[PDB]
Amino acid sequence: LKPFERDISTEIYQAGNKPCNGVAGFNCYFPLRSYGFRPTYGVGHQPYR
Amino acid sequence: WFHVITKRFDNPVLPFNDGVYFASIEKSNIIRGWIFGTTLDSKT
Repeated sequence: LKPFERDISTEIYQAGNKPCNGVAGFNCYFPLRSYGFRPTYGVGHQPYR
Repeated sequence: WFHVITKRFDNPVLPFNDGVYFASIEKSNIIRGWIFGTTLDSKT
């Protein structure tokens, strides 16, 4: 992190020591993930603004 | 110091370390504007 850092990175990162170069496979966890925001759990999982 | 008259027209992509002092003794009103970038390819 950094003071006033904007992180909208969407390109695959090099995990471990296996260059991906656009394969999104092993050692290539794609940097994005999305929520499971369903009204199922309690307060510990529901959204706030 | 750059003088514009080869074509004698230097405009290379210069570093930006902590700020810049820029001066122009001009007449052709060729002052327009400037790029600023870090990755040039949407990293940021």
